[PDB]
Amino acid sequence: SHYDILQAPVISEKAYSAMERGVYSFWVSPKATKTEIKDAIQQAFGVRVIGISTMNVPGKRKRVGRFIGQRNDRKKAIVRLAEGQSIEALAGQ
Amino acid sequence: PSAGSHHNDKLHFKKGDTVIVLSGKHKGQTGKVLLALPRDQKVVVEGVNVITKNVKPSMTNPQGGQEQRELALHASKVALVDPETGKATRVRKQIVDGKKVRVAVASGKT
Amino acid sequence: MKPSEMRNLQATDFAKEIDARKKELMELRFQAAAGQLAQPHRVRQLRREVAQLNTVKAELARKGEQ
Amino acid sequence: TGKKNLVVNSVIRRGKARADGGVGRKTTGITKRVQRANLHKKAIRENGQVKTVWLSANALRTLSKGPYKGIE
RNA sequence: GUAGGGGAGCGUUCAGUCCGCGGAGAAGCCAUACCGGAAGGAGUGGUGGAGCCGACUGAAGUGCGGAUGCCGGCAUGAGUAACGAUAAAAGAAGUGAGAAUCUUCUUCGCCGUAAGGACAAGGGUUCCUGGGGAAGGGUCGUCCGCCCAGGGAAAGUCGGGACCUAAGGUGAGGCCGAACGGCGCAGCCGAUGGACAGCAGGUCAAGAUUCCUGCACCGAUCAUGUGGAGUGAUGGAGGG
RNA sequence: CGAGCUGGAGAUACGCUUUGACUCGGGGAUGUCCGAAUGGGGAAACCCACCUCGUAAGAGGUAUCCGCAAGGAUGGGAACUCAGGGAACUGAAACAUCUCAGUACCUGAAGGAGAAGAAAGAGAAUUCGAUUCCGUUAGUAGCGGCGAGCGAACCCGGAUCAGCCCAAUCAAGCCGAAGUGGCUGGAAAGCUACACCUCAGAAGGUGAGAGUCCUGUAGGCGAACGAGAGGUCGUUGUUCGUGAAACGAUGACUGAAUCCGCGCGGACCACCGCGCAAGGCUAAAUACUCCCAGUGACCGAUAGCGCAUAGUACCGUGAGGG
Ligand SMILES: [Mg+2]
Ligand SMILES: [Mg+2]
Ligand SMILES: [Mg+2]
Repeated sequence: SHYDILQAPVISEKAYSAMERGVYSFWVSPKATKTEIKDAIQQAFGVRVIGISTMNVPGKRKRVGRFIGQRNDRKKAIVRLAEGQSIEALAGQ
Repeated sequence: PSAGSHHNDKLHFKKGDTVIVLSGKHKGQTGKVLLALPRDQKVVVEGVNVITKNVKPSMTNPQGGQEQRELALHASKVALVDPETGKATRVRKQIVDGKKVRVAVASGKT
Repeated sequence: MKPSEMRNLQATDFAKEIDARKKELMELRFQAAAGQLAQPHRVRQLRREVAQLNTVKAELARKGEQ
Repeated sequence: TGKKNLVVNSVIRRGKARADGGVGRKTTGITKRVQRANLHKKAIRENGQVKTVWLSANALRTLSKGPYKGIE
């Protein structure tokens, strides 16, 4: 479909202060070739994309417990729609 | 760590019945069941009480003192009673809800 | 949800009854991360539904052809 | 390996001394005892159609005469 | 009276049996001027907080100072030698429960084909921000490459892959082999080499030929026009 | 199955539960990527293709070997089974035979078991009559630098017991008897006084020691539907290490008969005697023990498995150790 794949929105501030310029970024799935993803998004928020950019990310933490940690691996993705700025409102957040 | 299995995660009663705390302190005291923890053999009956101090740190304006709460017990209370005294259970059957079975002692209710 | 009022529908509707939940299941999943997910259960439910929304559909795949 | 039956694989080799006396000398003093093996040969034959296969003498012999499932 | 032989016994666990004992208190621990020929036993008190003596018989992983014995704990050396390049440091001011040892300023001194800068490999988050203050840091630490949480990494053209081949690896069909297996043409894998489209700036706390800004280039697919005709291989040659 | 549930986690929030959750039984459906791994590549879990079905998303096929074809094979199994290959230390107070051994190890194949099996047998009675396993015979016969040392079989007892065929009840689960008072205590199931059950006084739990409080137990019930040929050379096996040494076996050369036929009965001959080889399949008693239950003059934390759980931390490039 479309609504699938995306995993969640990238909160952070840069992302947010990146939104004020119509650049929305969220966490897609690790395996999710730059195209599928380009697609999905379009059809979930109704809008095209002039540019895309994505890269993978590891995790490995803990607080304590001789249970070290373990990565958790994500894939932040950053898009850019056509001058027709904004997406829903889940932007002005 | 074994745990409440010696019996058989089977509470010889319901979390609503009334019961007499035979044995231990609060002997004969009675009250309505409230929590029936079968696995652990825990029973919360309005009977026994405690005054605990809530560890409420930065808990939005602490003011934590000492609550009055009920502290659970085991098979130290004999489920249900009708002769006003503890009582086993044995003579069942069914009701207009043959879709069920009752229980009873010398007498026959519950 | 599950009774003969689940299968009751069109195969396509099954999809509709699918591709629409996972559309909620997303906005939810977002909320969470954005903080405000006050329906923790909704998630699990909506999810559980999709399960059924297929198990059934799948039960057909053998009844009416063997 | 051969056509009809495997082959190769063999067994030890002894070498005595004091070898043979008055109807018997004193006896036979063995001085060896080790281990060996024996192989064979082959020439193109064929069944079903063309082939080549390894063919052991005793086979190329028996086959040169009455053929058995296989033809020289 | 040494090696050795013979005799009678003490004690430890487990087992069968007898008499029992115990939350007003078992075992174990601890103290003691009693008892027995010894091994050993008992009484009393203290501790302890649940199992336990005595007797007969049976079975034993049954008795210890030695083995440069084994595991563990703690001593001596002794507050001794050290604190890891002889490139120095000073003051002021600030923070703080506490600072020689943190931060700021101003000076000093050391490197400068480096003790500067950019990669590789290797390591992974060690990066940035805010907290922290056990342990690590040969000393302090309010600080850190340490602990906690959150953030950060953006490429049609840079490297690599969807291209190439070297050694070498593998290898249908082939040659060999007690087994496992050993070799092997084409083909394939295989860089460290070949081939190939971009530059100049800006700038998050933290990224940049990846994002933005300006202008550019490559391939691909379509449309339009021009054109007016061939297009030209897993093969040849040229070349690389 | 009937009040609870919301995994270990010990927490909060949200919630789910008689139009009976949960949990226990028993079948389905889903089951990304790697791994025999098998679309092709590959330094495991990644990277790249193609054909077909198609709304695109998405589906599926794309390995080699046997077979028309269904369909079978590749992999993995703690130990047990057979097979191919097969040590040395060590003994003999040295050592070459011989011993240690055909054990250890490697490899192949297989199953829950295997292997073996229906007689060209063993035996000396003109007996037994497939195979295998336990007892015994016997440490006898015998083998042996006749040294070290190795070591049968028949008979007899017992487990179990068949020969047939070719070619010319256990799991879920439900029901299930019989006590009170007083005393000691922080708490009684202990003491004490009366009482009860007993085809259920096995056991665990309950504020200390439990037939009668709980769970159970003896005993009863108990499901949709789920299980149960000769020879010669070289060698070798059996006690058989060359010896007078048979027979079995096979690499190499050879090469027969067939009833007034063939093999053997430990060189060899006659005589006497037992059996018919060169095709095959076969329960059962036998072995082991990853897994399960029960039990223990077994342990009870330097013991017991390495692990009261961890093959983890930690050490090693690695096998590996731990
Ligand atoms: Mg000592
Ligand atoms: Mg201890
Ligand atoms: Mg363990």
